[PDB]
Amino acid sequence: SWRHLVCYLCFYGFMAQIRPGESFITPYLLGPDKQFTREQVTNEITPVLSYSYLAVLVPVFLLTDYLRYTPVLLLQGLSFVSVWLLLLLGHSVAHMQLMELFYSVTMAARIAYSSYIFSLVRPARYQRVAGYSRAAVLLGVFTSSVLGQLLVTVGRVSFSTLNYISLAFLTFSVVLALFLKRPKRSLFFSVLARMLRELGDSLRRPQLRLWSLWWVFNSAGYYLVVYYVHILWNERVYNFAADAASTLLGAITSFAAGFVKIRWARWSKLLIAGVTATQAGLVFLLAHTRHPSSIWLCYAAFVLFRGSYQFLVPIATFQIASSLSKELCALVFGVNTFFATIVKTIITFIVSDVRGLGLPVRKQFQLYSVYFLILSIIYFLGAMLDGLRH
Repeated sequence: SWRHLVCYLCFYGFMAQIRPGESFITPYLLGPDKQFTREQVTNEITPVLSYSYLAVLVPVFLLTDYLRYTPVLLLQGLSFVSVWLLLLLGHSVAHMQLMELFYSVTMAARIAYSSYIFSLVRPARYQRVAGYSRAAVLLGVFTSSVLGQLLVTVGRVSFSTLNYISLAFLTFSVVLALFLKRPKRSLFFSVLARMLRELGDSLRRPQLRLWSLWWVFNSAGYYLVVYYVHILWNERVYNFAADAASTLLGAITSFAAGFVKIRWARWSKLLIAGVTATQAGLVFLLAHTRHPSSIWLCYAAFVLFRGSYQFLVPIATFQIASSLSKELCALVFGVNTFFATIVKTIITFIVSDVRGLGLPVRKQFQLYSVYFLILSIIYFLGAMLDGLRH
C-alpha cells in the first residue's frame, strides 16, 4: 500500500490513456480495410457518439459512487476493448454505431477515475494526488498520440497493426484495472433523493459552488476551442505537433498544480479570474491571426491555453473533493461534466448553426474569446465582492 496505491494508480491512468489507434479511427474507417464512404462516417457513425455521450453519462455518475469507482473503471476498459474489437471485426454501419456507443461509454467513465484518485487517499493528500493523476493521464494521452503518429508516419505499420497494438495496450490496461483497490462501502448509500439532497447541501458551500461553476462553463469553453481549433487551421504535421505540445504542457502544469501552496479561500476566485482572462487572450490570439508566417504564435497560444486549463483542472477536482463531506465526489464530477457538455452544445448551436447566429470559424473563435472574457469579468467581479465583504 506504500507504493502501489498512488504510483500504481498513476501508472494505471497512464497506460489506460494509451490508445495509439484512437486518433486514426476515422482514417481507418475511410480506408481500404473497412471501405466506408465519407457520408456513412460523418452523418451515420459519429452522430451516435455525439448523441449517446450524455445518455450514457447520466447513469454513470449516479452509479459510480454506489458501485464504487473500480467497477466503472473496469467497465471503461472493457468498453475500450469492445470498441477496438468492433473496429477490427465490424463490417456494417451498425457495428460502427455500436462501437461509437461503447466509445461514448468510455468517455463518460473517466469521472470514475477522477474521483477514485480522491477516494483512495487521505484528504490531506488530495491536492498532490489530483495533480499526480491528471499528470499521468495527460502523459498517457501524449504518449498514445506520439506513438500512433510515429507508427503511422515514420513507422510503416498499417492501420490494422496499429489497432492491434492499441488492443493489446487496452487488454493490459484492463488487466491493470483488475487489481485496483476497491474503496470501502462508505456510510452513505429512495437513495436518489438522498444523493440529490446531499448534492444541494454541498453546493450550498462556497468552495464547491465556485469550482463547479468553473467546471460547467470554463470546460465548455475549453472543449469548444479545442474541438474547433482543428477546423480553424484546416479552413498538417505541425497540427499534431501543436496537439502533442499542448498535451505535454498540460501534463506538466497538472503535475505542478499539486505542489502550489495557495490559501484556497481568498485567492481561489482571483486565480480563476486570472486564468480565464489569460485563456480569453489566448483564444483571441487564435482567432485574430491571419498572417501565413505567424502559425508558430498560434500554436504557442493553443499550447498555453490547454496548459492553463489542465493546470486549473486538478485544482478544481481537489477543491471539489475536499469540499464534499460525502462519498459523492463522482456524482458532482459527472453533474459538472453533463452541464458543461450541455453548455458546449448550446453554444455550438448558437454560434455554429444555420438556425442560430451562423458564423464562420474565425467568428466562432472570436465569440469564444468574448465568452471567456465574460467569464473572467464575472470571476473578477465575484472576487472583488468577496474581498469587499471581508
